[PDB]
Amino acid sequence: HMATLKVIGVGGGGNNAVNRMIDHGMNNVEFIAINTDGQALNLSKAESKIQIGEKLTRGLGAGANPEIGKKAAEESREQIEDAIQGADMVFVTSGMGGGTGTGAAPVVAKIAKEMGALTVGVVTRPFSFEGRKRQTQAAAGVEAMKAAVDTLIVIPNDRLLDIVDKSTPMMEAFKEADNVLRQGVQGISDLIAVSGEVNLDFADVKTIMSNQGSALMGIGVSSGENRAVEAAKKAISSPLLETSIVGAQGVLMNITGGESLSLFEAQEAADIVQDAADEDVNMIFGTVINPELQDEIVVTVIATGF
Ligand SMILES: C[C@@H](Oc1ccc(F)c(C(N)=O)c1F)c1nc(-c2ccc(C(F)(F)F)cc2)c(Br)o1
Ligand SMILES: Nc1nc2c(ncn2[C@@H]2O[C@H](COP(=O)(O)OP(=O)(O)O)[C@@H](O)[C@H]2O)c(=O)[nH]1
Ligand SMILES: [Ca+2]
Repeated sequence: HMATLKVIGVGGGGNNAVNRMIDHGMNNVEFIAINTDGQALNLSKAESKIQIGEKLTRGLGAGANPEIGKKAAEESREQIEDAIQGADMVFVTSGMGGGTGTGAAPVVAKIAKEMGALTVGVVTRPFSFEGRKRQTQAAAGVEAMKAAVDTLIVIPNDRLLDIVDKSTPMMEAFKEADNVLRQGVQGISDLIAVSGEVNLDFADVKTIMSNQGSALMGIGVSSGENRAVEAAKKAISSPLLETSIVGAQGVLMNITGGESLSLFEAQEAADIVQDAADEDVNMIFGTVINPELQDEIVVTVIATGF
């Protein structure tokens, strides 16, 4: 078994995220670009492009109307089905609060779910500076997404205002939000490709992520003294995500280190994650020894079930 991964951008923000992943290059991942706006879609370098709702919008965007996004996706349901064929895991990325993403992303997610793919949404909420209407439309989108996916990761754009200085370019801030999806997809790619000393596979991912709701995901990297505790604390901190680890009922956790990775430090790291989660957490723990590493360790966590 080698899980087929597809990453689907829906609407402007979603396609912005996909374009940055295409720019980096991600081997053994299929990228799909979905939009109402034909002009925007023509500029995408995704190898699979679906212009949705041409009869409805005449090739324009949805004008921030989620009903138009929804009806566009429904018009083009068969083309979406065709593009998703063969997927074992689908990431649907979209900015909530507009028209295309808000309306179409839940339709796309439900199609993926009903084809049997493990369906993960990674979505943003609008900045408060965009106003109450955008925020209310986005909230309805988030709820529709939660109903349609297996697991949802939500990034409030306001959290970007906590990690910038007064001069940080807008595009640099956007790259930070993008990195959540990109590093997530990279983690799954590594999990499916590499054989761990304590091995985790795609069935473990499904146990933790299938038919859940909101999730915390994070990665922590440290070296030197107290590296295990530091990396584990960083992994569970995830300042861009609205979901916290507190009370998590399911956890998939991996530790990657060099030959020096000690049993004592593995316990330290796992205890940090455990102490935060629910008393009866279903925790699946993995370990990889990468001999090319020296003093670095990397802790990766996804936490579900709240
Ligand atoms: C770092 C990677 O895990 C591994 C990589 C490489 C491996 F060899 C092994 C292993 N122990 O077999 C392993 F668990 C990983 N990826 C993830 C992960 C990544 C992304 C998500 C998602 F889908 F975005 F939410 C969920 C989980 C986790 Br927890 O751990
Ligand atoms: N973080 C981030 N948020 C974005 C980006 N583009 C758009 N957004 C957010 O996504 C929301 C919807 O915009 P957009 O996706 O362009 O609308 P749609 O094409 O109608 O789905 C906006 O209100 C913003 O909050 C982006 O590149 N990065
Ligand atoms: Ca593995």
